[PDB]
Amino acid sequence: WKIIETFIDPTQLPYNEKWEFPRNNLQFGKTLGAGAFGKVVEATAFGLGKEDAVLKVAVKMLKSTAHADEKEALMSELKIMSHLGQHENIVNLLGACTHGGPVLVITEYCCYGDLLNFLRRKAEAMLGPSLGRPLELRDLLHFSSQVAQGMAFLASKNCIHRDVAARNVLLTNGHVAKIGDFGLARDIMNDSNYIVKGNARLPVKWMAPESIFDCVYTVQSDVWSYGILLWEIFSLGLNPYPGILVNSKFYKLVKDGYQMAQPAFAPKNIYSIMQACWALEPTHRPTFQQICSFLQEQAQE
Ligand SMILES: COc1cc(C2CN(C(=O)c3cc(COC[C@@H](O)CO)ccn3)C2)ccc1OCc1ccc(C2CC2)cc1
Ligand SMILES: [Mg+2]
Ligand SMILES: [Mg+2]
Repeated sequence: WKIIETFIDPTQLPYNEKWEFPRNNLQFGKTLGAGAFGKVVEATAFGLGKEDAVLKVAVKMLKSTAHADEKEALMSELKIMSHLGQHENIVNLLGACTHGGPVLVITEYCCYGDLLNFLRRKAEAMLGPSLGRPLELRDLLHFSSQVAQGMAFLASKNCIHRDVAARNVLLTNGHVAKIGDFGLARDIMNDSNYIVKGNARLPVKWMAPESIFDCVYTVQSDVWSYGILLWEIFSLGLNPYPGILVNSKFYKLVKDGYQMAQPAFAPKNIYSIMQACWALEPTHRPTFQQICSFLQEQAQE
């Protein structure tokens, strides 16, 4: 992710101690996710926030394999979450522990986990009787609308996400979707969705051609990625470009205008908005506000 002012150096942002929470008032539980150098662990926080709440939270932290560069990355994430401010459809910051030990970033806990796994498990549950309630089209529209609203919020704050994907969306109480980024708490090195391109491990099947070829990241490239996310939703969590190897031919195909076919559960106008997100000319793609407008109408019927 990057925020525009040229981009802002997140290392230079301020940490405001309004967020500080005593680490001794966390009681940790199970690990929710881990990468090479970082992890997210559930905890109970005692006396968190204005209301001195006692609640289940998620805590992002470094593993013993981390060094100073990963400390700095986690601090950058903390500062950017504080800078962007709060929204219903993002993963919100609740606190941090920066004094007296390793940096802990306390966020909302989202009881249904990531959207991709949720859709995959739900599909299996829905096939189970032949082989709570089932998903309906309206649910898929609500998830889509919710992520779009989170993205419109981020875009309104000059934030470019750069890893929009169902795997970075969580579902909380009421199955409300929230966009975030697992970041260091994701094991990208062993994840088939991140491909070696140069020095970096990149989610190439989600990426706009201008991001792949010219390393340009804009809000318009996030819209491309959102189109791919829509395809994930309306396929109930198929892998994009299924069965296709990422090589120079895939790279050329997408630059030449190849698009995935309509997923099984997309109405025609949802497939059309996917296609619109995949316009080769970035300025021809919809904005997140246009997507929100459209999806709010579709979801409220
Ligand atoms: C996904 O992103 C984040 C996640 C987090 C953590 C991970 N959490 C969870 O709540 C959670 C819950 C479950 C439960 O699963 C139970 C099921 O398996 C049972 O069926 C599984 C995995 N994770 C929040 C923090 C910051 C996160 O991102 C912070 C962030 C927010 C905005 C930005 C913008 C782009 C700059 C960057 C980073
Ligand atoms: Mg009180
Ligand atoms: Mg208090």
